[PDB]
Amino acid sequence: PTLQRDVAIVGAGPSGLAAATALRKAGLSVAVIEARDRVGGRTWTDTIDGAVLEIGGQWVSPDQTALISLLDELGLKTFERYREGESVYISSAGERTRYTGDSFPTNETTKKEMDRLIDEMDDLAAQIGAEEPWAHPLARDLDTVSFKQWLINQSDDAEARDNIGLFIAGGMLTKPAHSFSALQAVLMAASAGSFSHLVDEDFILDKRVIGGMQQVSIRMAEALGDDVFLNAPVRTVKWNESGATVLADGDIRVEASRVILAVPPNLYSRISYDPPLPRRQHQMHQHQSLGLVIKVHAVYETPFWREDGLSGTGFGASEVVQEVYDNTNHEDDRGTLVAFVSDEKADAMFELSAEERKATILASLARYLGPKAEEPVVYYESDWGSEEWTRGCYTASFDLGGLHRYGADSRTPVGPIHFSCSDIAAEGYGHVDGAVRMGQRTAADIIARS
Ligand SMILES: Cc1cc2nc3c(=O)[nH]c(=O)nc-3n(C[C@H](O)[C@H](O)[C@H](O)COP(=O)(O)OP(=O)(O)OC[C@H]3O[C@@H](n4cnc5c(N)ncnc54)[C@H](O)[C@@H]3O)c2cc1C
Repeated sequence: PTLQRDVAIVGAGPSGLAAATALRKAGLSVAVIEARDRVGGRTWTDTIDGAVLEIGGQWVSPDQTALISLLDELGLKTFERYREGESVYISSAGERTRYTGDSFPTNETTKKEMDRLIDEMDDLAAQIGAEEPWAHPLARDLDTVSFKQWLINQSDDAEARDNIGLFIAGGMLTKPAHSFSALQAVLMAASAGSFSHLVDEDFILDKRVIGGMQQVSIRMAEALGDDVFLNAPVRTVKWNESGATVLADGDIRVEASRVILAVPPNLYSRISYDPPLPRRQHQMHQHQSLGLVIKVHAVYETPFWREDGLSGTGFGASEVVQEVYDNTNHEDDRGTLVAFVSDEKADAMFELSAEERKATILASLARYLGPKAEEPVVYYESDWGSEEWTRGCYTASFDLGGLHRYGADSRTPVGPIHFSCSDIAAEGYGHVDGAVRMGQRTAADIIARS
């Protein structure tokens, strides 16, 4: 059918829904048009082989105040990731060492170099900020050198560089360090409130939502009722000065004063725009791309590692699995691990059979926490790259040199067309907290003009 609303919202991930929520609060009418048969986009709770698993985004850090606010406003509660006992570090040389502490048990040299790099990243993020990295006088220099090359420029120590890289590269951008810029690294750190925050997993991986993160979008959408349309990919946006018409599958047609495109940048061109967007959007959008990470879930009879006095945390820059954490659900007696294979290493695992990939990842888990890890009861791999309405994970980021060249244009509305996703956020960049922020900023920006 066909309908009028003040704002048409394309995509019902946490960013779009957040916008829809805030717009309704201000007495403005919305239609949220979603491609999938569900809401929540890159967040998604589902039962696989009888195990409740968080396929997408799931964690909540203390600096994520927009989201903490929304959580409390929607009546959802949180809980700590388990953290008692020792973490496991696996060196460049493949040596596994248990440790407690805020810093990795490397030799002194690497330890000092790490600390110098953490401080140096903290200072650059404090000076540069997550709001407009591109506008800082240091932006050009920082954004035309890869994070790889920058680290080489700063430190002679292979292992320290690799370990710093782990936190940004496989940690947040899920692209290799040779493919994004020092500026982009800085911007990541600023968005979490600092690099030290990215380093301490007790911070960035603090808490989860009882009921899973998808509940955040499900609740916002339940409150929107018939104004949320599922199974409706948006194909065309006709627009002008006064407003737009959004066409979607199942003969849907929304006429509105403003549009929010609440989809990750790499999918903007999935929609035909009549007339075509300006040259600048045409170019900038090509330079944006998602990372790749396999998010691995293994479920065990008990959380077995806790008996050996381990926390379930592992870090290993040179391992096929780079991070692992305890991801035992609230009140579950079965133990659950979450592990990550990133960028080029995810490619390599995807090049193997489903069966040979699982053996290889499980062997890696085994090198962290012992051979009981090769005996899971449920095993599952997240696969956002295969999904036509995502195409990777966790976030889209500019190619090398893209951020300073295009950054300032990335949120600018084009006539009635607005843009909101976590991939272009300031604080919370790439995280649910970002999606929520961008949605709310988009709504406010729309309110102020109307
Ligand atoms: C494996 C993985 C792990 C993650 N880990 C963390 C974490 O633990 N902590 C954290 O906070 N976040 C993390 N993230 C990232 C986080 O999930 C996202 O950044 C956040 O969900 C962004 O949401 P969004 O609203 O901006 O976009 P999305 O969630 O992608 O929403 C976009 C929506 O748009 C829809 N859509 C796209 N095109 C169209 C179209 N043409 N027509 C109609 N609908 C369309 C899609 O179907 C989707 O529902 C994780 C993400 C992944 C993938």
